[PDB]
Amino acid sequence: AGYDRHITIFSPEGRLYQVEYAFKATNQTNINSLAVRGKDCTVVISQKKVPDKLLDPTTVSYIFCISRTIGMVVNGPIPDARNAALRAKAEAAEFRYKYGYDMPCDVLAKRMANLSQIYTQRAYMRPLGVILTFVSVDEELGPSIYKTDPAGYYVGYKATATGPKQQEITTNLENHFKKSKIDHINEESWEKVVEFAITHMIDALGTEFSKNDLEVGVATKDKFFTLSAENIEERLVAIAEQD
Amino acid sequence: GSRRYDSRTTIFSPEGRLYQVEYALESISHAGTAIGIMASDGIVLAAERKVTSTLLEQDTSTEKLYKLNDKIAVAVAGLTADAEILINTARIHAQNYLKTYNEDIPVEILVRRLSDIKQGYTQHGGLRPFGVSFIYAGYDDRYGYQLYTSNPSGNYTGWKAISVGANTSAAQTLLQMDYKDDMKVDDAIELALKTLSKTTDSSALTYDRLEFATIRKGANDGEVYQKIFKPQEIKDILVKTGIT
Amino acid sequence: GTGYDLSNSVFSPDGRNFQVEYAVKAVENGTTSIGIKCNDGVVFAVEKLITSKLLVPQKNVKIQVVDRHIGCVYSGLIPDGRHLVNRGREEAASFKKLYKTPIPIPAFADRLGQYVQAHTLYNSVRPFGVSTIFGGVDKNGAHLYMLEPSGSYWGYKGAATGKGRQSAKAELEKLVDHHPEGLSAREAVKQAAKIIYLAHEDNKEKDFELEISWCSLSETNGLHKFVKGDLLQEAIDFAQKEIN
Amino acid sequence: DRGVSTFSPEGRLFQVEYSLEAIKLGSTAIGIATKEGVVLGVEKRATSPLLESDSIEKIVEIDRHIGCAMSGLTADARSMIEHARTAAVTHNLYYDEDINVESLTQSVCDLALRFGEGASGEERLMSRPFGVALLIAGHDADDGYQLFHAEPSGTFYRYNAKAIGSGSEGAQAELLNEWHSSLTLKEAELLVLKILKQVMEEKLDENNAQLSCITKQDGFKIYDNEKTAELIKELKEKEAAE
Amino acid sequence: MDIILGIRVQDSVILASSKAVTRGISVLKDSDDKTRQLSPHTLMSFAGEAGDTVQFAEYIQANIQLYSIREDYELSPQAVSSFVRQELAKSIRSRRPYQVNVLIGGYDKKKNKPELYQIDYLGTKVELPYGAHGYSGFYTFSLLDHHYRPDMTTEEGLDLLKLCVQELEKRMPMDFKGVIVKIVDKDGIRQVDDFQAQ
Amino acid sequence: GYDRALSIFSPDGHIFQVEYALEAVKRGTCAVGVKGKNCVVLGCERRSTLKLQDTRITPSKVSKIDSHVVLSFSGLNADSRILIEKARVEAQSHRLTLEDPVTVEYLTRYVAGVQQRYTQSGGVRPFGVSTLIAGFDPRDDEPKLYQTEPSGIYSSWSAQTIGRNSKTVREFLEKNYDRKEPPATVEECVKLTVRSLLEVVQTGAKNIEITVVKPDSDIVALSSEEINQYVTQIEQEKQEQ
Amino acid sequence: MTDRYSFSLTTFSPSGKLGQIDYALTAVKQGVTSLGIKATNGVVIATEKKSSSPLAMSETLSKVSLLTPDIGAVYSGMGPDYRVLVDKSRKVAHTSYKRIYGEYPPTKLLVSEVAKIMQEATQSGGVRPFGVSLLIAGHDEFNGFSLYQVDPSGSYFPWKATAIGKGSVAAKTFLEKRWNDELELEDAIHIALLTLKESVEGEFNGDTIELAIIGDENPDLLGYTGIPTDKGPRFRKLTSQEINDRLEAL
Amino acid sequence: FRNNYDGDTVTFSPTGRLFQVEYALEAIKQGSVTVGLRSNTHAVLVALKRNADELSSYQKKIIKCDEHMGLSLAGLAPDARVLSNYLRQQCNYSSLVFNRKLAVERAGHLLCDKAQKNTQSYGGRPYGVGLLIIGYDKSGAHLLEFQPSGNVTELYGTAIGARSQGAKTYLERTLDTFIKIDGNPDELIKAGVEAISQSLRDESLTVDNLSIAIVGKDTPFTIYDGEAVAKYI
Repeated sequence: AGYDRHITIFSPEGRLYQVEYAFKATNQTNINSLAVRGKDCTVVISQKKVPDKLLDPTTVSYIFCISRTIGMVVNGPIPDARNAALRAKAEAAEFRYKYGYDMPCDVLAKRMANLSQIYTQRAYMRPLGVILTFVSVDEELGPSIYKTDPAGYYVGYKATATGPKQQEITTNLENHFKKSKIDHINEESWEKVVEFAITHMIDALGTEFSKNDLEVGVATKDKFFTLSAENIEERLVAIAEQD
Repeated sequence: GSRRYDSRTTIFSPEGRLYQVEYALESISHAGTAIGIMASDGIVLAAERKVTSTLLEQDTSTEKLYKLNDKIAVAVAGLTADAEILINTARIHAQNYLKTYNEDIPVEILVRRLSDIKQGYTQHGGLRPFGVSFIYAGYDDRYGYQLYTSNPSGNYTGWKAISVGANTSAAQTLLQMDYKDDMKVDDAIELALKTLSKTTDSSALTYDRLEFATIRKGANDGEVYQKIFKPQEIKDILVKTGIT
Repeated sequence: GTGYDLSNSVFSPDGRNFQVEYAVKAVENGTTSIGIKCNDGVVFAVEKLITSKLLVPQKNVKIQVVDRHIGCVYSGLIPDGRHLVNRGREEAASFKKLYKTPIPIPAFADRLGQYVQAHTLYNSVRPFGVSTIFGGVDKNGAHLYMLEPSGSYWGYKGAATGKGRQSAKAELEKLVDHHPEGLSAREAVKQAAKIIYLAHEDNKEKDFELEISWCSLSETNGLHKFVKGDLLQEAIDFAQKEIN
Repeated sequence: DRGVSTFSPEGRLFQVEYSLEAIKLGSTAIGIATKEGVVLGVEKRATSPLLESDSIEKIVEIDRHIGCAMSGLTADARSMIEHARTAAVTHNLYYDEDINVESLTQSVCDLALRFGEGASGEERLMSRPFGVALLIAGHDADDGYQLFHAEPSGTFYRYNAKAIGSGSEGAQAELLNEWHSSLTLKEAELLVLKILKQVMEEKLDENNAQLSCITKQDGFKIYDNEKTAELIKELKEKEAAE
Repeated sequence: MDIILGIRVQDSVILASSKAVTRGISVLKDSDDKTRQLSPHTLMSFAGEAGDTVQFAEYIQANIQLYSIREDYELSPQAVSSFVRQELAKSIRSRRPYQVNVLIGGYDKKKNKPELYQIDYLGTKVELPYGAHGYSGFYTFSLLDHHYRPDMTTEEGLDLLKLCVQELEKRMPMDFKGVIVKIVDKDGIRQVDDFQAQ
Repeated sequence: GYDRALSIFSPDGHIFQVEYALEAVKRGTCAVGVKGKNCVVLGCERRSTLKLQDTRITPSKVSKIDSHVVLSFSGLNADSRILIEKARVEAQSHRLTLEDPVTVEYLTRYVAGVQQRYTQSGGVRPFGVSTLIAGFDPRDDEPKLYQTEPSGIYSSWSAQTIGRNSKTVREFLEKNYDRKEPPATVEECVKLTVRSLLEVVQTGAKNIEITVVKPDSDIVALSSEEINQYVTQIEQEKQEQ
Repeated sequence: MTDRYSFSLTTFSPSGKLGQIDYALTAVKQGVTSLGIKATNGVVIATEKKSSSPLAMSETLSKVSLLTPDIGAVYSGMGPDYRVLVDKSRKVAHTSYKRIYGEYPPTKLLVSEVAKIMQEATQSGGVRPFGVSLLIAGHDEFNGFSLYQVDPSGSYFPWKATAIGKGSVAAKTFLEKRWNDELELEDAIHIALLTLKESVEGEFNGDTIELAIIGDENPDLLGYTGIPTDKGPRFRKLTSQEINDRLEAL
Repeated sequence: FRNNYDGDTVTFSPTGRLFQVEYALEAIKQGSVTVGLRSNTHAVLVALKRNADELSSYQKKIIKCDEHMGLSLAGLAPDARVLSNYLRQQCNYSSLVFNRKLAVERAGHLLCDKAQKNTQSYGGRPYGVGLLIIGYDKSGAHLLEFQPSGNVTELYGTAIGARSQGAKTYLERTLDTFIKIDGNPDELIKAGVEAISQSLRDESLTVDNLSIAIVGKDTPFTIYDGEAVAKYI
């Protein structure tokens, strides 16, 4: 009876506790990330925290290059995050091979969401304690943000945030769009969209960032890449000469 | 390991009873009542549709009476979905037999095969049994009209009149009270409706809450005919028998 | 409720996997071992408790090589360690067979990563009872890694695990601060011998045996090799000298 | 629940130990080895006077030079006997010679621990250990007459004499004092008959007890009732003699 | 090939089957009975590949007897022949097909009529007044096309067969060593022990 | 896939699933078998929890495995079908390869083996059935009667009974059956059988069926009257005292 | 590894209840309301697009899906469970029917296939039942228009009109009042909107409501011309604009 | 505590322990004593054979794996048969495929890995027996100690089983002495019998009770039992 809390079967309330506890794990890394869409780009920002001095800062990341065009930022423990990244890469490579074209951001998201739904229904597979945000500039849909969770749920966003202080970032972004009345950062360059992203990350979290406190991934027509500490520093400088 | 979450659906109780079968039977006892009555010139199958609504489409509905063959039909009492899984395999078994021997399958062979499938879920596999009881009405040239019944345990028996589902105790007593070996299809039709009429947990017994079927050998022909009554047809036979 | 810690892949109400956490306990209860990244290679050292005079000295080697350019050392349940290295070897052989080039350290780290993470996905298996320090030289530099029972791993400047991980980490941090320019393979070997000696205080009860290995582009040509004879003693002394 | 191949805190396999308990409830079986052959005797123990006692087969032939007596859940012994017969016959086909008694025993014991719900070691498909112990007696050129005790644990011991079943602790004590390196086949026979009589609840007669032996000369033979009846009479007389 | 003949008269089906079993240069046996009783009122004769022949006959026999016991009933001749046809039809597309031709003669106690079924190894089944497998048919079909009559008695049927066997013993190259004749009717299956000179 | 060990040892050395399997047998209708000098008789009782059945079609308790051997049982009806089918198949297979029908001991040894196997195989529960198997070996006139049980144990009996109240009826047979002079007739054998059943059936002409098995596949089941006649003569033996 | 869960996770309790199915139904109860109404010349199914955040693009999430050009589905309960069910339904319509008969399956049979899939998650080893109830609307030549409900148990039933989820009890009562066997498609769409309004708390407009119908053939949605017998799909999702136009006449 | 974490080998206790493995180790301790020691030319195995009754035999405890390798067991005999059989096959493979005698050190690694698999998977059980492996290969005499936990160690000498601690302290003392018994087998054996008797208490090693095995420079692994060991009692 009390085992309806160890495996993914329904509780008398029709709830799946294991899925709820999996959601809890997604904040274990105490990191926050957000994604916004530019005019022709998509930017994902994530806090970067390296406490141990014995660590090689260059190997600490939660942003992944799934394919030439798709980028993925993960909120959750690194092992499950890497499990998810490897699968997404294999899935993206297979799609291109079988269907002849690059797997779209939303399709990869649906696919990973479906895989997640399964861990939610079969008892021998545990859900992964992560939330995946996929981004790209789809050849048909344009700038795209699709996020999937341990429930197998997924949807597209105008912008989104994830992590412990997800709500503050969310309402901040919500307010900005209520104001602009458009569903994207009306900027022509990705550098400025990245600046908008970081700027609002600061406002919402009430915190200042050095070049080593952030991690940035950018998506453009035919390519997704991550910024270097220096590319970011240049970004931080620019925003500083406005405040 | 997994062992921790295994219910062990196929074990004996200290009294030598099979838990799951007993519980599946308990489930069946809350299902709409289904009655089967065998006469000299035919067989009657009647069932009460458990739960209905104004918006339920009764013309396109069928939750209790299914055709397995052109000579065999069943009345269901239990989980509809479970019943459908068994009904479909029963239909296939009947066709395999026909293809092998070029003769329609004898009623008992088919009933035994279905009962055997059920028996399996009882002895191996670790799966829950099917929460279903069937009343088979069929005809073959070796025993003529026949009426059988099978339940979750995989056991089956033959009857002159029988009921499955809710209030079978009351239904059986009433049937054992008015049934007579030399009955006639029409007598049976009436006996069936009267019985359901007195066992129903509902206010009155209307046509929208019934399913009727008969297997007769139309004198003007020489072959066997199955007839799953249509809404209107039930409404009619309902007034005639004096239930209006 | 409770019992969330009796089955491997179960998430506790706070999102943790208690069995992995208990695996860690087995690791912290083990011998201390470290790794130091130098300017063109990496050094591996480990404490080898002398249970008794009966142990043939220098015979029970703990550091293991993978392919020809990777070293692996671990603290915890030794058999689990060997198991993980065997996998790494099959994994490296497979990569070389298809791509011709010997496996890059990062790539190799993930192979061990994924395999270890896989053992936290089902209750039919137990997590690994070892934290593993490994690395080597490749197409673009030296790389040091540490993999936890959860499958978590990162690149390190220096790393330690086992009974005296705190002492070691303290020492490693000093080195990191006092050598922003980078230590040398020659230096790292001595420094490693020292840290093992210092970190041996958390077990000062039993006598031990020192074991070092390294992989340096200049000192070993990029091949993993064990430190023996003169270079070994010279490092042992450097420790024995600074232990007073 | 708990695995069928779990260790107790004392380093024992629950299922094997519990298995031994079932063997304790079995009918008594006794074997005695002498330089003139090995005798195997068992307590039929019918459960009703209407049961045809001679249909109780607790002493079976493995091969002309190997016999077997069982005790415990006897139905569990059929596959063991079948395996033994096949191993003995097979060996002869492959080597044109008799299978050694020890080898045959070792083969039977290899089945023992092949139980579990998926033990990582091969394909042990058998839900539980056997609930029967066996006394394997035979003769071979290299080690002469031999008696082995095969248990569900997979271990087999060689004995000069041995008793298994409900009256074993008692009967084993007897065998301790009675056995000596120079017993004759006849002495061994009476000795088995005697001890069975002490432990059996029923009064031993040629219908609720059965003897058999294996000699290099005539191989394994099960004494017919008449032959044992006389041995019983001869025992009663020697006992009353003092 | 061996001689396998069958003729359905008024109230019975008669089967005649050669007695020779020859391998290479030698007639190994001259009293071979190329038949198996499938049920008290159904008989099957067979000819074909050396070992497949009996293995198939006995396999079919085993199955019919099993059905009889399970159902405490005797399958009709038509039912048994359809079962046999399906077995052969499966076989023809298997790894190593059964190379056996059969004649199934049965008396249908429900219809009270004799029935003769001819089935080749491909699973080709046909119901006939008279049938044959092998080269025999080449001399017997036209012979019977001429002398056969629907309402013939069992005795007339036997004389008709005798006419067939004589033609075969005259024009066929091989010495098939005579035939064993069996009658299948409402009372079962009986063997005419006197055909060596009827 | 499913291979959970359902039949396992308990601390006292018992295998409860096999033990509980026997409890299912005790609950089944009674069955008895007695062997004459030239025959074997099998009698079974007929429950009455529900009466309005079609006797023609309702599966009977005594089943023919082959033309010279029959099998009756006590326990789960559904389970018994499985054992009977396997027995029938083995009977035909044996005739096919040995060119001789099975002996009664052989057929018994086979059924018993199937039962035993289901007591130590993963994923399956033991058969809640006990059987009585009787008949005559090919070309033999000496009657045969065997009994098998859930554990896989089997043995022959001069007479035996299984099922509910088998305790009572066995007592009857133990003090009414003389091995010195077995029912020298088909009649007196059937009588001793009916008498034994009456000790528990409590007046049931339609609640007691009997089947007589003689050498050379001579098997027949008595009708209500034939049986009812024995009951009649029996109740008089009593009143005439 | 290897799924060693080969036993059922849904079993009968002493009372005869199948716990997991009951619980699955409770999940359906917490789900957003959805309904379906059958007219004489069509069927309409609708539900609320309960956006989980104003930053989310509710259009990228369809609760109403096309299964075959003449069949659509909507649901209440666990969205992810529904999504995979739709994938499997679309495929079974091909593998078990179109690839055999060269034509799409009639509504009742496809419903029967879906129901089967759901029944298996109720008995197969190692799984839990699907936590959803579907409403499937469709049309086929010999059966005309139809509406079906499929529950977690695998059971299904034909409806004239009905609602599932959150406020199903109230919604059903409201439908029983307005339904009659003479309703034209537009009438049902109208009644559908009215019923859905009682279940919606906040905004009620073409952007928060998802509604589709099964009606006349849409040759304009076929994609090609030249084949007379091919007139287009009967399934059509209404546009946000088409919904608002009908809301003004609410 | 424990009771909740000792149900199977796939469960860690709150402190990082594997009770099923520890319980298996307990089967060894309950096993009769056996000793092993080597010089530079030979390696010897001395084992105390235990008997059920005075009517039973003293179960063998030494198994030959190849002309240059063998072992002694303490605990579940069947598990020793399995492990030694696997060892016989690995030695065999090495000879047939590479015409190379298997290195004792490699044999130890192979055993460790075979035992490790039964400690991380569900359904299986750890092996319940300890083994002492001796052998002469291309690097001289060797002695290994195998524990069901999968831990294998190379020593100059050691002992396992009941009261093994006695013999072990003796060897840890006699070290400098026997390690030099080169070129003289009888001495190494005697030194072994002396170490083993340091664990006696019940009785004294008799003829059909003592079992010795040796292997070395020019000595194929051979087992001595009975009359063959008389000259050492």
